[PDB]
Amino acid sequence: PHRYRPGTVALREIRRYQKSTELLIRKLPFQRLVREIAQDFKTDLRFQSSAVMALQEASEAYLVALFEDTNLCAIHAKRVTIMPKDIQLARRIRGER
Amino acid sequence: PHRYRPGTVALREIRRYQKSTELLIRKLPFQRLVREIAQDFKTDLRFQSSAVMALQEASEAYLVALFEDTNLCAIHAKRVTIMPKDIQLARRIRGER
Amino acid sequence: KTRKESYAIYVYKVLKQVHPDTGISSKAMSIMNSFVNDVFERIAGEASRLAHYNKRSTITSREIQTAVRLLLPGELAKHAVSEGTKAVTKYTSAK
Amino acid sequence: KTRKESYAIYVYKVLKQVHPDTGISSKAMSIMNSFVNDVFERIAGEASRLAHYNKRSTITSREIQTAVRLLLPGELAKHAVSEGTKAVTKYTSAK
Amino acid sequence: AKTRSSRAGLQFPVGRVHRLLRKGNYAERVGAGAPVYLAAVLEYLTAEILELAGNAARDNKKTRIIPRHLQLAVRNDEELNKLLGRVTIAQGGVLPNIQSVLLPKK
Amino acid sequence: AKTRSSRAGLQFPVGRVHRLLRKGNYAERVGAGAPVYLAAVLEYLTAEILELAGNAARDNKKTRIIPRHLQLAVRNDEELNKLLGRVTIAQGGVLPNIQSVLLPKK
Amino acid sequence: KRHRKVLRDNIQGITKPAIRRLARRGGVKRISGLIYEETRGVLKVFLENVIRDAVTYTEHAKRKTVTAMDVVYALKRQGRTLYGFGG
Amino acid sequence: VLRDNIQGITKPAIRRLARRGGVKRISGLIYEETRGVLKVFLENVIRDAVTYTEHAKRKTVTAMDVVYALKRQGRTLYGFGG
DNA sequence: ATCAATATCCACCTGCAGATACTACCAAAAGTGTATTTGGAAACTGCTCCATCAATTTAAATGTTCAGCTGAATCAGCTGAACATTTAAATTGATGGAGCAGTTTCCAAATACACTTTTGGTAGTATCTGCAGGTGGATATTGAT
DNA sequence: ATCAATATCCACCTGCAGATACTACCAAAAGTGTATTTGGAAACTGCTCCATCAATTTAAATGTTCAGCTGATTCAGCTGAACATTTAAATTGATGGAGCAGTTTCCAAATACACTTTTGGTAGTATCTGCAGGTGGATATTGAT
Ligand SMILES: [Cl-]
Ligand SMILES: [Cl-]
Ligand SMILES: [Cl-]
Ligand SMILES: [Cl-]
Ligand SMILES: [Mn+2]
Ligand SMILES: [Mn+2]
Ligand SMILES: [Mn+2]
Ligand SMILES: [Mn+2]
Ligand SMILES: [Mn+2]
Ligand SMILES: [Mn+2]
Ligand SMILES: [Mn+2]
Ligand SMILES: [Mn+2]
Ligand SMILES: [Mn+2]
Ligand SMILES: [Mn+2]
Ligand SMILES: [Mn+2]
Ligand SMILES: [Mn+2]
Ligand SMILES: [Mn+2]
Ligand SMILES: [Mn+2]
Ligand SMILES: [Mn+2]
Ligand SMILES: [Mn+2]
Ligand SMILES: [Mn+2]
Repeated sequence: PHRYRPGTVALREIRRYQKSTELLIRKLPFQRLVREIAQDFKTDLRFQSSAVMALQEASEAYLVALFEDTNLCAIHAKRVTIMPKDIQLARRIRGER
Repeated sequence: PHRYRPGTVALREIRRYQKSTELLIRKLPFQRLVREIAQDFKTDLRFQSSAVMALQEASEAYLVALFEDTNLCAIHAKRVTIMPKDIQLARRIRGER
Repeated sequence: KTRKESYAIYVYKVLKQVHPDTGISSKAMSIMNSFVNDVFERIAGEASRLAHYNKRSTITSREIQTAVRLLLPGELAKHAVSEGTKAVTKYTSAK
Repeated sequence: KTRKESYAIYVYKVLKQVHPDTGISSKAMSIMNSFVNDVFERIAGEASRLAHYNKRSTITSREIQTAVRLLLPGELAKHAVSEGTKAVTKYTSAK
Repeated sequence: AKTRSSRAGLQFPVGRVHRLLRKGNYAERVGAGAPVYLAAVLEYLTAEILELAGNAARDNKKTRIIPRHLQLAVRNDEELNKLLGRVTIAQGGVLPNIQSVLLPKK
Repeated sequence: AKTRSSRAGLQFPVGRVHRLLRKGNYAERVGAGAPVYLAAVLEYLTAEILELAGNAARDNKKTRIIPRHLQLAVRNDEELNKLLGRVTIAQGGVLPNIQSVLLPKK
Repeated sequence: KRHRKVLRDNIQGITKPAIRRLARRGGVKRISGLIYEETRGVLKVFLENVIRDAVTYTEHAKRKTVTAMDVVYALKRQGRTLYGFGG
Repeated sequence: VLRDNIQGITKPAIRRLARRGGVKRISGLIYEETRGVLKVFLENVIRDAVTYTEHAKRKTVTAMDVVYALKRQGRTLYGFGG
């Protein structure tokens, strides 16, 4: 059988998703998360379905650009693997923590 | 002929400058820089004294805070010495680059 | 010659209540004056948006209150709201 | 029966000037409508503060012009200033 | 019976812009040239993005501009990228960009 | 002839706050209680900072609050630090803080 | 309604491959095992902050439905302006 | 003995700022890097301050011009009016 | 450099979700036209506070000597990638029911506006006083041996 | 360990830069009296948003194998820290004049209000088309050998 070497399929994935624009998290799970969190603030809320889509577009863009910053933090440490400490440096320099 | 180890006088300066609040660039050289830069936007400008001081408080606050982030970047790479690449990383994550 | 208005006297009044034997430098007072103006502007601007978002012509204490909750961190908001309400109740119940 | 205005029809005219054979999706148009509203509020916001700072009660094309220079980066500021000045000059003399 | 936009030579609505400047409570008074100047700026900015976005569509063999083309327009242009530096364009994706060290071999 | 500040039980000027809200173009109309409410909040936050700043003066063996004491007050407090996270206090300095990896090997 | 459902642990509905796809779009080649829980915690913080402000606009308007505009205004408040949803 | 105005921001002064920022050890290349960063910072803020001055038809940059410029740059400064 | 496995590119074709097209349309604005009110540009000016320059205190530059940090090199242990197969969730497109926004019309309560009196707040000016910085002496930290 | 070089600490002292306090206007509050303007209340009926279930589609989880990345370890060379000595620049305190800011003027321009006209939005079907998502098959790229 044929096998791609570790890193080859990952690079293929980067090209593919950097080329496309669809949301990468399934819709129903993200919607339950939004509902749960918001229920904890205020019971008996409804959501316009576009309110949830707006939250998902914002959330994914937030996370994509945080991973870019995290990636730069890993590479700064002479690694290719992102670690929680890369995310934490990124958020600290951003003034999020 | 007594002599302090590399780093002992550095640590002492840190404690010394973290305790005080005085501006750390001399006033005149800063004033000249400000005037030189303003001249490229509009010629023959005057400056209120407190305007130069405002610019200096701001610029010095900016650089101190950037030096903190830069230090966290050097430390992230397992170093104790700040390099231009640390400044550059700090600025890129801040969205200044 | 022109009058230059400032929160200085009221900041000083409040300082006397809180630390009767403590004074304050010129520069610190100027800092406190920027603080009050900045916070005024932030709260007023948010209250303004809220009114416009809701097609209302008036900034009422309710817009202020929601503005305080959007802008102030948790516990700060809680005590600010209760001070705000306290002062409004006191003021209305005044003959 | 509800009414809601947008800049859609004007965005489409401009599009027809620059790319006669190119359409635009409804989601793209929505982005363009947010874009215009966002830049309107930013310029008008800057123009507001600018007037306040100078004790003016009037927002004139001179405030709009300074707000454009504060807000827009270099080359876009230069060209937006011309187009604005040009449209004001023409508006005065056409009438 | 002339529109102020046609008088000013603009496609963007001068009357509308004047009214929005009134309703937004930006100042007590709004001068007559204010909404002409601002309408002109808004029109110029949308012409600038639509030109680049139409080109991006063409580079991708499409007659219809989608948000992806809008985002390629913005992020490939230094000045528009800075103007919209804190703005998220829904369904825009990102620019292709893989760091050097991540590529294989040496 | 009694001030609205005294009526509301405040040190901060409800009258001045009212004026500043009118002439600030925040909205067409301003309700009676808005300035009372806003004055109260402003007074409250002033008291909060002055308390802690006063305390920092005390610990440093001083009776006059300077900018340094304001900075110490604000930045040693999680909530004030957050509200003023993008503010610079002139002549404030910084908090003493040395990263532990920089400390000599005890 | 014959009842009402109880929401628990919905954050785990954000799977490891979904998080991996987001990292790929972000340009990430290799991912440590602990990233997935770290990211879940960052996303939860982000949503709490934005949902909190959106719900505040909703309540202020005396509504029981969170609108897209409530979310848009909340995102703008946080310097996360979003285009394509009504402002 | 010419030398540009930027070089008037000396190595020792930059060293001091780094110390307040908690820095122990400093590479030789930092000093030029820092001068470059300060120049960009000053350009960005001064341009805006001069823009307020010109708008007010003044020949003097006021502290308020600088304060306003800092604010709109997201660097609010307290202690200088406003 | 050679083969083959598996991915990728690009080509044409074709149903249709979504976009362009009227047609009525109507109405909510935008425009037009006097009639009233005023903001701020202008010009004149007085006097703060800004720039220039000639007095001392303070710092920067420079050379030299070496401690110890950074970067290179090497490698083993094991984490995280690739991928086949199994297992689970989401998606899609029904349908129905209630619960809530949303358009509409009433005036009672609220805030604007105007004008008249009566301060609290400010600038000026006149005292008071925290504490910066200097000195002395005791003892702590650091680093050599 | 001891021994000494230097940094750091505390107590006390004192004159003066920078506080507080006292005063005399008066701009702007507060009061007082009509003059609009508003945004629930109550009563609409009418969609979106929520729920459920079945059929179909897409993704997640798991098991297994091992490539290659991370982090540990070790070390030597170079570069930045420390510091003495040499050199330069900044700080300070002293004086004309630019120009900011204060005042008074008036007309060009902005508000107001009241008919008159038109362009923008949507609603109802009407018509149509760019392209997603399905097919080719020719053209790469990767990795085993
Ligand atoms: Cl980690
Ligand atoms: Cl470097
Ligand atoms: Cl109110
Ligand atoms: Cl104008
Ligand atoms: Mn819950
Ligand atoms: Mn039950
Ligand atoms: Mn006037
Ligand atoms: Mn190393
Ligand atoms: Mn493993
Ligand atoms: Mn009095
Ligand atoms: Mn002392
Ligand atoms: Mn001594
Ligand atoms: Mn002692
Ligand atoms: Mn004095
Ligand atoms: Mn060696
Ligand atoms: Mn070596
Ligand atoms: Mn060297
Ligand atoms: Mn003159
Ligand atoms: Mn029409
Ligand atoms: Mn296709
Ligand atoms: Mn095929």
